[PDB]
Amino acid sequence: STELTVQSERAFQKQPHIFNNPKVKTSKRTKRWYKNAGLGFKTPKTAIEGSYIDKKCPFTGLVSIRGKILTGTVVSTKMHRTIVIRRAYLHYIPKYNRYEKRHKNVPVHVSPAFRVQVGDIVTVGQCRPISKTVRFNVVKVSA
Amino acid sequence: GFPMKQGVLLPTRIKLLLTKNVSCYRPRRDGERKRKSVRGAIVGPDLAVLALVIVKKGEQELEGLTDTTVPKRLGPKRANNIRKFFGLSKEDDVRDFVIRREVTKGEKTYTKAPKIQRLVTPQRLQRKRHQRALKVRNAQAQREAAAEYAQLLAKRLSERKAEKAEI
Amino acid sequence: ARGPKKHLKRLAAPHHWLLDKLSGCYAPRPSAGPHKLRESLPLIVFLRNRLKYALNGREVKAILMQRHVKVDGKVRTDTTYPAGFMDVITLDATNENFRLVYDVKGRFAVHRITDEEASYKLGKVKKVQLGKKGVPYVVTHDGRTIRYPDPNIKVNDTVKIDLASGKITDFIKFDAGKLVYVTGGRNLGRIGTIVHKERHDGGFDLVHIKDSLDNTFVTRLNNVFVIGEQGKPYISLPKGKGIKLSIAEERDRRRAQQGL
Amino acid sequence: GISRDSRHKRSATGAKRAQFRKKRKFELGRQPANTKIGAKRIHSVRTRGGNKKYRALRIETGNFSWASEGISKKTRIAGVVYHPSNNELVRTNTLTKAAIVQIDATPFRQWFEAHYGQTLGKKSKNAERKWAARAASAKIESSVESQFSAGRLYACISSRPGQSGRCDGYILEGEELAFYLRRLTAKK
Amino acid sequence: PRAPRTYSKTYSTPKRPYESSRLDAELKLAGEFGLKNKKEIYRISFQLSKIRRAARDLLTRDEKDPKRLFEGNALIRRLVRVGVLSEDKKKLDYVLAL
RNA sequence: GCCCGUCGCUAGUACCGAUUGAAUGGCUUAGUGAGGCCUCAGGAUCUGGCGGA
RNA sequence: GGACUUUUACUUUGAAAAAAUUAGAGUGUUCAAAGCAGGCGUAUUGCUCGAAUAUAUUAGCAUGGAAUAAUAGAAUAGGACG
RNA sequence: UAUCUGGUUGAUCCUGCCAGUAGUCAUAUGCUUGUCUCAAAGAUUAAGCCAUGCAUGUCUAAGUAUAAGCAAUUUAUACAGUGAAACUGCGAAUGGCUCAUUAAAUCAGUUAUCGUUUAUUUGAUAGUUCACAUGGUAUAACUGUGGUAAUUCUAGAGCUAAUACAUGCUUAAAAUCUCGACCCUUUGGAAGAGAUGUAUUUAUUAGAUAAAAAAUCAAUGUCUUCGGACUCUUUGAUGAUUCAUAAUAACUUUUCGAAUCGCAUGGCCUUGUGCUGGCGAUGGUUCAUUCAAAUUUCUGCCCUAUCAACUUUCGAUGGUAGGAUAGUGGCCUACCAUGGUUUCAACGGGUAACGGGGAAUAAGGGUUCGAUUCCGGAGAGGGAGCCUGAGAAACGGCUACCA
Ligand SMILES: [Mg+2]
Ligand SMILES: [Mg+2]
Ligand SMILES: [Mg+2]
Ligand SMILES: [Mg+2]
Ligand SMILES: [Mg+2]
Ligand SMILES: [Mg+2]
Ligand SMILES: [Mg+2]
Ligand SMILES: [Mg+2]
Ligand SMILES: [Mg+2]
Ligand SMILES: [Mg+2]
Ligand SMILES: [Mg+2]
Ligand SMILES: [Mg+2]
Ligand SMILES: [Mg+2]
Ligand SMILES: [Mg+2]
Ligand SMILES: [Mg+2]
Ligand SMILES: [Mg+2]
Ligand SMILES: [Mg+2]
Ligand SMILES: [Mg+2]
Ligand SMILES: [Mg+2]
Ligand SMILES: [Mg+2]
Ligand SMILES: [Mg+2]
Ligand SMILES: [Mg+2]
Ligand SMILES: [Mg+2]
Ligand SMILES: [Mg+2]
Ligand SMILES: [Mg+2]
Ligand SMILES: [Mg+2]
Ligand SMILES: [Mg+2]
Ligand SMILES: [Mg+2]
Ligand SMILES: [Mg+2]
Ligand SMILES: [Mg+2]
Ligand SMILES: [Mg+2]
Ligand SMILES: [Mg+2]
Ligand SMILES: [Mg+2]
Ligand SMILES: [Mg+2]
Ligand SMILES: [Mg+2]
Ligand SMILES: [Mg+2]
Ligand SMILES: [Mg+2]
Ligand SMILES: [Mg+2]
Repeated sequence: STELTVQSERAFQKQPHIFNNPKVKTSKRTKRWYKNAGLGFKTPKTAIEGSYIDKKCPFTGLVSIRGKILTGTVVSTKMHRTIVIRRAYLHYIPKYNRYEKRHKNVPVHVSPAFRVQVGDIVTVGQCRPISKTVRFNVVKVSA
Repeated sequence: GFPMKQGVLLPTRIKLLLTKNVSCYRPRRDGERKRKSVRGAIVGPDLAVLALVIVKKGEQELEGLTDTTVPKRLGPKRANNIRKFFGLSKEDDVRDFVIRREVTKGEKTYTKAPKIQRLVTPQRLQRKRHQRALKVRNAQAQREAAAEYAQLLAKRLSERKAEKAEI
Repeated sequence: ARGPKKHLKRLAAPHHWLLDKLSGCYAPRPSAGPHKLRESLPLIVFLRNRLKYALNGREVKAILMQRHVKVDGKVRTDTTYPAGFMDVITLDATNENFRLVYDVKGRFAVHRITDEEASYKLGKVKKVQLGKKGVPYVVTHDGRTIRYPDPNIKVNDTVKIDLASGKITDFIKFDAGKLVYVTGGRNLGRIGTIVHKERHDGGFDLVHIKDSLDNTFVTRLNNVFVIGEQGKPYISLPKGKGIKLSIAEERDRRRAQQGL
Repeated sequence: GISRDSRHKRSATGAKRAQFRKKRKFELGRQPANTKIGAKRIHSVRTRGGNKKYRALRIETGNFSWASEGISKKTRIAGVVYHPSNNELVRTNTLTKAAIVQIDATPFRQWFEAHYGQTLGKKSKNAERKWAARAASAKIESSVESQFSAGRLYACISSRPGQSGRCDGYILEGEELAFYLRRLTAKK
Repeated sequence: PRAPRTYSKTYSTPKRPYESSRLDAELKLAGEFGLKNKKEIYRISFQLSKIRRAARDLLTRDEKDPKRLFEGNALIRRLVRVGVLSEDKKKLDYVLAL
């Protein structure tokens, strides 16, 4: 998201400790910082080329991916910079020896590097609690 | 029997919460503060006993105070304190100046005195010497132990260059 | 629960400790030290259960207060001292020296050693990183840190220590085909020298171990402890040398030595 | 006192959660310092396990650094003119992180003229050599050279005065300064 | 606070309580072996049925299953060890019939 | 032969019911508001020209 | 190390795996419920076996299988390899 | 250890419930009661109320002894043994008891901290601080004068202790940066003036590595063979970082950097109260370990629709910034947005509900129970608040309100 508005907040957005110098001549105009989370998740080129600033982004922001790595179907693109996915499963009831369709809707942060829609399968990795409900972050879109 | 406490400006009784270092309160646990009653600092006919201290002698010697005089139960026990209780110099061997207490147990007229503290004695300087020396000893024991490691890699580059000039 | 729990009820004590059930109501809580609580053994247990040296626990302290016992060096008179795996328990009296090594069943066994062998010990390096004013250090299973180690000394590798001083002499590495000792789960005690490692980036790399009986098994990395070269250990192993005798095998040869 | 827990703050589904395990000291929260300018007065606070924290009230001088020049000098904090969180913070001239302040600026020019000293604004044999080997690195900005005439420079707080006790910052430059410049003017 | 001293009971009881056939048999057995209460008979029936479902359980295991063999030879061994199961009947198919 | 319902006697159970009925617990508006903690002041004394307690 | 990987259910094996409990081995608590002891000589200054095994089974982890049952793929070619 | 039997009819076969029957680590009660072993037990109702007594104190050679204390011995005329009282330190956050609240809570298995605190134990770690033969009062116990019906109440007055309280010296070398008095104009270099322990705060920089090379602007480092060349040059960990670690300019009511104690006492001359020096105790920063803690991922709860819509009044879901925390986070505030759960049962209600290891009942599948010896959680008549501290929202701690 972030819809083409770079400096839209009351406060100035910048990455912490990433200093651009006005004295020197430069063809970048923003020393950018980035990393590869690991585990085989390619840092999307849109993250490195991107103009946005996201503190919660797993590639450009100050957050690490450790713990479970899950996958789910996106169900809600309504909130800004976040989505709700519905991870389905089937619960085994021993007495009847059969299953029942269950589900859970976990919220996860979505960095502006990825552009999603509802109905797309996506992989998210657990991170440090970044909100009241969000505990995961999007790392790769299968769809 | 409620005692008064300075700095209240009250001729009546009140109840306050006291802590350590405060008057009319001896704590019984760590960080323990208990609310107790206290009488004001302004004298009143309700007081049963007033406590006062003389600050100037009068015209006639009092019944038993200006006449009588009692001595200080203890004497200086810290070396520099004896020095300044007798206006002594810093080299007069105070151990001879520590006042004794002649006492008896029958014909056991013994003389006991306090263990003067903070005195400069051989053992004290032995300890200071030992510490001030041990410090520098390790100070460079580790500098040498550091150079030996520096050499381990200084000559591990031996193979970083001999396996480069041997293949 | 408001702080540190300083008790240990019975039935909560480690099973490999071999504590009888009805002996009152509590076990001795191991103290804080070099080895993890659930991964150790205290002196009271050693001197009372394993060696039957002291009858009461009251007697154990009387024994220790005379400086008779020393472990890995110094006296260590803490009745609840957490003596752990590979520690060396010397004994001024009786000239005895012991090394703490497991069985194949998983418990610590009494293993006497030479006065010569009592001078050293090993340790699985658990961490290696730079520190104070750039000097690198190593911390291992032991719970001791050694400054200025060799730049080839990586993590998970075993190391030999003098114990007269701190510096290490040799350092075996975690490479395919090196003597190992399983300390974890109940495969703990088995020995067999390496099969291969499954990295599994993210955590819990798994080790494949083949005993020298053509028997395979698997465990997790932090449970394997390299000890040297195939058939060539670096310490005196215990009887049976960890090869997982089957229940039928041990009962068969238990009835083998039949006549007295 | 305050509790930073989530027993309250009913579940994402909207359900209400009953009170269990009444408040403990580890879930504690304390009052803000709401630090103001002048008459430096700081108070220690016993955080978890000792670890004193310095709650700063009434702070007047701070360490501010010129980033483009790699220098840091201490100056007297003059005032606050912008805060993204609350306009009331600027009105009361309170000191918190991210606050935009104005500083004396005389030290940061005393050093410049002890430094190249090329009369920014508007004679020793050994000094001229460095001045010459320093020149061509003296023109700085059509937006930071101007504030010296005002004798007050725009800086941004980077410390947590209610936590560290110190109130440090860095002078504003480049596009960060451009952002706050349009903010200040377009606002007032 | 202290370990629970384990316990267990050694006597089961017939569901039908007034089966005259089984009652008469039971009595003659008691009066023959010198028993005092019929429950010393109920008891023996208890351990018997226990051994029987312990064996019959293994009897459906794939013949020569490791634990089947270990506990099978163990059971027959202790039974001959006491002298109830004949030495010719040492392959456990006769234990269902003790 | 069987058998149904009103009506009448004894006993029991539950229902509806004026009393804007009563009681016990869980929340909670509004109003009043103890206490400790933080903070602006204070300054009995008590000592370090201008700071501290 | 680099570059890239359609998604699932199922089943196998294994690790992780507290003790007591339970199933269960050994041992003759005088028997037994129990307990984890005990058994051996030179019983004069010691010899010696133990304190098993099983069990967790839903979920997560690891691994083999590719039947069964789903999902996706090239049709306005905006396909596939180069 | 896969079983049934009595009761609808004149008789019959069914459906079907009742009754029979067996067991219960399942309570009570009735009658009866000799031995061994074993030995639970005020849970259920009333987390209702409690007389009394007891349940937390603690000293080593090794912090403090002038008891006007015992003991007298014994090199000890400073102290020296033994030691009440009192200070200091530590502990009193473990233990034990109960199951009231608690239904996505707790708990269980499985995860996370690259998301923090961590007494202690254990291992490492400090030449740097500008009277040193060692700096300061102000106090208990004690003495003595007192009050009160009354308590582990205490006041006024006079002494004296320290590892309490409050301070304040020190140490090699070395190298690197800054200024730079002079001198002389060049390619430019110099006497010597300061600075530079660690810890806090901020800004900047290093921290390489996906296979190979050049040109140039601004500075500018060693070696000159004065065209010039610049020469092999070093790199830690993770899957993963701004990590470990390091450098630069500064900041701090300025953390630590031994004014401590026991047992011995010796060398070594240039004989200075010189210089030295053995074992081991308490402490002390920072890192590590261990005992922890705090949060934390995935999935799993009993009955209920005569509960279908629920969540933002007064945070409900997210963003930004800040504040607060030990630290992540609507934990809290400001601004902005309008999100979030639900028939795959949300939300609400009920529970004679703490969860679990587990118990009972033996064809199997199941059914039913767990207050209760182990683990976890919660609480101490009900709430809230807080001091001490490493650790308590503690209650055999305090403060307030209600009873
Ligand atoms: Mg950087
Ligand atoms: Mg929105
Ligand atoms: Mg002293
Ligand atoms: Mg202990
Ligand atoms: Mg009325
Ligand atoms: Mg405030
Ligand atoms: Mg009838
Ligand atoms: Mg009939
Ligand atoms: Mg008839
Ligand atoms: Mg019935
Ligand atoms: Mg009970
Ligand atoms: Mg009760
Ligand atoms: Mg004495
Ligand atoms: Mg004497
Ligand atoms: Mg407790
Ligand atoms: Mg919890
Ligand atoms: Mg004073
Ligand atoms: Mg590197
Ligand atoms: Mg960088
Ligand atoms: Mg860092
Ligand atoms: Mg001498
Ligand atoms: Mg209803
Ligand atoms: Mg409907
Ligand atoms: Mg926010
Ligand atoms: Mg709305
Ligand atoms: Mg329903
Ligand atoms: Mg209840
Ligand atoms: Mg049924
Ligand atoms: Mg329970
Ligand atoms: Mg239950
Ligand atoms: Mg109950
Ligand atoms: Mg409990
Ligand atoms: Mg509590
Ligand atoms: Mg009560
Ligand atoms: Mg209430
Ligand atoms: Mg309380
Ligand atoms: Mg009590
Ligand atoms: Mg208590």
